[PDB]
Amino acid sequence: SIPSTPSTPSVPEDNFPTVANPLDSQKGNISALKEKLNRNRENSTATIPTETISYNGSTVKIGILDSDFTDPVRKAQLSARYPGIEFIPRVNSDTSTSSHGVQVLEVMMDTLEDRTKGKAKFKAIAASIGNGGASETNKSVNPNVKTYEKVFERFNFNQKVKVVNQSFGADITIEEAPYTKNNIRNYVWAGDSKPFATYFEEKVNNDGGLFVWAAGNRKGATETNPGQDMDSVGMEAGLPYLVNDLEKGWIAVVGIQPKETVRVGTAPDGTPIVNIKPNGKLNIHRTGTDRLAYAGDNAKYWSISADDSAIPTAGRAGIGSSYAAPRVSRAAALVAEKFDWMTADQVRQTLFTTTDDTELDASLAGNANAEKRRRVKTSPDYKYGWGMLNQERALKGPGAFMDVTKYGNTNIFNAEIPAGKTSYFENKIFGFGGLVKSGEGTLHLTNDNSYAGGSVVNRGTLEIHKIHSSKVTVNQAGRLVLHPKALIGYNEAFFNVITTVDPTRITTGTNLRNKGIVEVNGTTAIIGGDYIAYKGSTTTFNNGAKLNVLGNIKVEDGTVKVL
Repeated sequence: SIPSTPSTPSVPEDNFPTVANPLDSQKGNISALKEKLNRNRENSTATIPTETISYNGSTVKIGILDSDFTDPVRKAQLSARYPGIEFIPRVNSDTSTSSHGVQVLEVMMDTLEDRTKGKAKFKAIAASIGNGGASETNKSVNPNVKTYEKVFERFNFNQKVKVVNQSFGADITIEEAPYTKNNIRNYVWAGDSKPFATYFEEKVNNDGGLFVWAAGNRKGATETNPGQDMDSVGMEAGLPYLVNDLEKGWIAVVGIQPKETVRVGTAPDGTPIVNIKPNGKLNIHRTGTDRLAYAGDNAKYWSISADDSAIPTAGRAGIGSSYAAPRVSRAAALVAEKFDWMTADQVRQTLFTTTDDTELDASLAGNANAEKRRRVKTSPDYKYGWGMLNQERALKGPGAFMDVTKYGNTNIFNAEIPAGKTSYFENKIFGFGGLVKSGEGTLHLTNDNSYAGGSVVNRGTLEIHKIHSSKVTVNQAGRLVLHPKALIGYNEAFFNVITTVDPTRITTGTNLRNKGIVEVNGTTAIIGGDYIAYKGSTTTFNNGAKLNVLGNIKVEDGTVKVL
């Protein structure tokens, strides 16, 4: 072990010789030059690629622990409805007749109203922990590590992120739970020898476990009493508060309404019947004693909202955070499948940074407004967490590079993509943070991005198709491909997404540093700053390609091959 000296502040690039810039004659009017370059860029006919293929879950498994999946009739129905479903035999003598588990599973599988099939094709690992006996209205559960161990055995070792749904939890908020950070790891569920907190730490830290929990409904509700407001997540949903290293593999799920409803009856079962409120708001909590749990001011960092409705049968539908959690579990499993190189934490960030905003005017409904509904905020809130889940947007990859956590720092997104894999990030990505591309595979940024922390290409390929607001650095083993509409250096605030291109906002100090490979296509790509090529670097122009550098072109020495 030998100490290192810190590097003296110097910027050697200040001494790099410059290369003649063809645009130099036009630089007397920088505004006009920006305008012309941008016009040419916008009129380019280059196409923007998209990933069109989806496996729809078919290549992965997903866990669920709920009331009961052991009834032989039910099993046969579920086996037919969801090909490849696996059932875990009970680990103890508990029994349950509650259909809560099945109702949660239906949502998780994206089941059609007619119950013929699910749109999601992942293989559920369905475990039974209900203990309410012969009473079917009794939803009580008895979780244990023994069951979890059996669930995790069914996951393929090669499945990097392993999503598990938990639509159950304590009738107590995390902050009110009678435990401390010093004693939380002393508690064992009945029958276990391993404390649950310790178990969950192992799963999250070593096994890519991603645990999705219903945030909670009401406090102290009974069959006849709607109980009180629950103003923070339940104990298990909020466990990272007491065990910080769980956060990276934890999501609490607040139940909300896609569209504001009004109560219009109760089925013989006790099940609600509601109507769409005329001109109702979008993505909003319920009113009065119908209102479900808030995330609260701590857990909001690992919280997200989703639709709180079960799959309707004959116009009646159960309501609860129990039905919101499985939607998040499903979206997480699908995102993990598509971006199978992501860590569990990167999947959480993907979901959190692609949500829709909450309590929106009814006029924002409809497909034409899908992007207008996007939440663009750099922090979560105590009611909704990171906002309303959007599975479709999540599947196009992260929507912000920034810290999304209470206890960590996810400012830098470390995209490690292996050889033979290509991924497309197709959303507009905002945020204070930035991107580090590693592994031998390829990442495309296909949209107008406003994140401020820059991109570093350490290995494999990064491809830029449109605006990249902040600086870009290609290191020695990295490769950057610039497409005709690429623009590096654009003055957008880190907390906004780009919604109009204004040429006046093209910068003159945002630099592209190349110590590896830069490949240029078209004649219209722009660097709003300097192009700096270092010893050992390659600059390749495909078929007469040109790069428009608004700053200076610099080379480390005469050995560098650029133009």
